[PDB]
Amino acid sequence: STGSATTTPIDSLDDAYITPVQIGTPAQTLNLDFDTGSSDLWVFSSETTASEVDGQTIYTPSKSTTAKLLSGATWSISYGDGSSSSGDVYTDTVSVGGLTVTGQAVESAKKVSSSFTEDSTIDGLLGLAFSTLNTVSPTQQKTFFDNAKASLDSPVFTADLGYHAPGTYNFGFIDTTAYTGSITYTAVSTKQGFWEWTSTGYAVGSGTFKSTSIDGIADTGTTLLYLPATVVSAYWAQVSGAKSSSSVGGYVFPCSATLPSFTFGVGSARIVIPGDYIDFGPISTGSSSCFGGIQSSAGIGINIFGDVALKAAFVVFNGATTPTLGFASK
Repeated sequence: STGSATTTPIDSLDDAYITPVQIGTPAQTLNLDFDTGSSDLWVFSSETTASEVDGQTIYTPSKSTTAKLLSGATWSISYGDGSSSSGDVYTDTVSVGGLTVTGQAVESAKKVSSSFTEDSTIDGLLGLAFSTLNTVSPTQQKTFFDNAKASLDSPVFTADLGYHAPGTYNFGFIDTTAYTGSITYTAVSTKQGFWEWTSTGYAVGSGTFKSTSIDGIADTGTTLLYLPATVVSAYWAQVSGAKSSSSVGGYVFPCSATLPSFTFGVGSARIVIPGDYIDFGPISTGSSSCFGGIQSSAGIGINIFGDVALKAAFVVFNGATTPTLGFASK
């Protein structure tokens, strides 16, 4: 089997992407944030504290003839941005772009933090990291990909995120028309439960490539590119007027600037992030100070290849017995 679904930016900055997901019988379609940095599929629901729902589409398990309470199971998660959610668990039928999993754990939110409430466009998350990170207790549950894997034509999914435009998540096949040149594959460590890999270096604009190992995670659920302070300083030093602002919470730059590209290494290959991808617009409405899309990972404890990086590539998440990651230009 295979699946193919379009993923759409939630706003004009590409702050996140949503992908329609069919849950239950008859189908209830929710727009979920596919997140290769976590491993819970959770949804706004009829069980969510009413004051914490503001415009989201909810899953109502009592209206699904295939929903079954997973007795005793609870979940609770906190994300790297400080947001959180928790609740109980159902199993139900879940389909993504034509690919169907029966018995998928669907984590129903009873509580969500303000960040989720305030984002009307995201109805929940669909985790695509390794199932070892799944928070369901006392019986850990598998991700959608893990459940689908054996049935897939090939045990892979691909992320093809658009810049200011829709893109695609494919399951079970590699669309050879979706990228240019060849795909370069690189080793993955699953020890922390992430799609963790080592970039071979970077360049700033037309500058020379610096060969240096950068350990990081491929994370579709993180907006920006978080890299070591040395790397990030080298980038923003090429932008007149750019500075790190403690009050704003990162590097800002004059909105009048033209940003240089940023290149990262995948083995001997190179992925180029155009400068425009690194512009996240005014820090506040009407400001001439703009927020940068490359930020320091210092104090996160891990480097994160988020959407800013991944949207410059066609990315293969290879879930074979020994997982790997592939990157192609597009």
